[PDB]
Amino acid sequence: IVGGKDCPKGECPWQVLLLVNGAQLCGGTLINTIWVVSAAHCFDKIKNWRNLIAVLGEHDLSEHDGDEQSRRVAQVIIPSTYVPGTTNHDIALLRLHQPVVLTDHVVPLCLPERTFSERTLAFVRFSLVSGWGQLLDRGATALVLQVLNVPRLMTQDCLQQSRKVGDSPNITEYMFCAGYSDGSKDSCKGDSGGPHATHYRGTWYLTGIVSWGQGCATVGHFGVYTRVSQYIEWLQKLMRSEPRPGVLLRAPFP
Amino acid sequence: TVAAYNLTWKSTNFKTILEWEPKPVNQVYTVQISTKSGDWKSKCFYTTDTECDLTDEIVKDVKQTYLARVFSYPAGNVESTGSAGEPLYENSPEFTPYLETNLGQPTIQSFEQVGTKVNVTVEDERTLVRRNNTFLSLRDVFGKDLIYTLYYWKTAKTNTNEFLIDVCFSVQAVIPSRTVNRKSTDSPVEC
Amino acid sequence: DQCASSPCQNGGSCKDQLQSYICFCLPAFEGRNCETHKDDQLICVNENGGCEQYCSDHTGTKRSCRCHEGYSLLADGVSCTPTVEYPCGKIPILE
Ligand SMILES: *C[C@@](*)(O)[C@H](CCCNC(N)=[NH2+])NC(=O)[C@H](Cc1ccccc1)NC(=O)[C@H](N)Cc1ccccc1
Ligand SMILES: [Ca+2]
Repeated sequence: IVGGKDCPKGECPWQVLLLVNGAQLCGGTLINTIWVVSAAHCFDKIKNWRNLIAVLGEHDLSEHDGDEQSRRVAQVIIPSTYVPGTTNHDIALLRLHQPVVLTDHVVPLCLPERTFSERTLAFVRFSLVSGWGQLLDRGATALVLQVLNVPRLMTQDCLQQSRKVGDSPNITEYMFCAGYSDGSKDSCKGDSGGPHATHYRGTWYLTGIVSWGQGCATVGHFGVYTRVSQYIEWLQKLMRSEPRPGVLLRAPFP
Repeated sequence: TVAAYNLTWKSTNFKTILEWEPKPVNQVYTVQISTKSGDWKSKCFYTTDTECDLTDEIVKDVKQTYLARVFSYPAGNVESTGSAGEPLYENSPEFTPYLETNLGQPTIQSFEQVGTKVNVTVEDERTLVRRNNTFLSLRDVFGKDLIYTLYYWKTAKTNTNEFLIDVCFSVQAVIPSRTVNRKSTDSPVEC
Repeated sequence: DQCASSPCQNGGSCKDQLQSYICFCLPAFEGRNCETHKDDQLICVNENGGCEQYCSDHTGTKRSCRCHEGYSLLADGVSCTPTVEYPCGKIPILE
């Protein structure tokens, strides 16, 4: 997270850090006690599926305090239309082996109804992106959880204000841009999977998920995020049906 | 489906209408307005008009810069797409009411005399800017920003709604600190 | 008098300009000619139909507000209130 602040402890309660073989992978958002949304790309290169942990209530990587709860991740589900190393459909649903306990420092983010996401929340200006990922494009990853407020753009604008490049991918309908084209503020690598959360009347809801960009806070470029609302019905089906038996599951999309 | 073009602001005295083209062939339009950091707020829902009054939105803060955009829908969708989600729209220019609103043609409301020195008193016009439901005067909104030019039969100036001159008139609302629409149109002529 | 035809409706009044006029509307109307009833566009695309959370447009009949799991609809029929302990999307240290 480039050009943000430390999230004051407990004010980003739905942030997950995902670790593997001990080391930082990604972030996630907690949608209820066993369900965490991330990005699918976070899982392209995974070896030890066994040691895929999910930490909630965390804040200072550097020091163990009260409030961290870790949990094995029993299943990663990625949409069936997601192709490794491509930008489209960058979303995952993680089932934990055991509920986390809701506490002041672990609280879920609402997954809104689609037509609330689409007609209302998509036109609230700012929304917070957070993580423990790189603090400058090629720089050091954070230790105290980073938060950043960004503005959302409609794809038409994101296409008008962006310096073109021979193969920066399409902004598809499962994507959306937000941030700044002036180089100051963006989300970076290892923020992937983390929340873009939108504040409306007094409750936070999940509108987008950290995904991809050209570098971080590159000039003439915006952050790209998975439009979570194109996925709401699919996630919810998955949260409602009977556990299937894999670590990696490629569930159908739409 | 076709997108709005020539999005123009027709603003006089803070009464502010965004017009555009084309007249709709089996599409409807909705307009949105934000300030630069604010959320978008919809207006003129699924109209077949090519205007939209945005006064009530822009007078909520005359000094802010507003952007508006005009979406385009086939009659009886909203939706979409896609190229990539999202309904077709096009953007207005930015618009800062306080600086750019056309000053309405004034009306000289008094013309009584003190002999050789004559008093012409410009009327403190009301604007569309409400406060407790009730409209604010042209002098309320601008203050020591608005001054007057006088004509007679030759030229004279004042800040206030008062001149005193020396032996038929127009005035002019003028705001000099304005990059654009600096001078109003000439009042109607009194004798 | 561009105003000669009294083009300002719903009780609002006209002020002439040169080659135009201006309607001052009473609080509940907008539009160039005061044609638009502010109280008349209670639809979900309009400011979440005034709903605190979820909104539903019903054909022929007033819209309804609804809420997320762990919230229930209040008396005013617009607001929700958590019916759980840790309701999604609120920050306990901030409450
Ligand atoms: C998973 C993440 O942690 C990280 C988030 C970075 C977001 N950047 C900005 N500016 N908001 N994302 C990545 O590391 C992705 C991973 C990836 C996804 C799909 C295909 C390949 C890799 N990498 C990128 O974002 C690359 N810059 C992708 C790219 C951008 C422009 C041209 C070509 C590729
Ligand atoms: Ca810690």
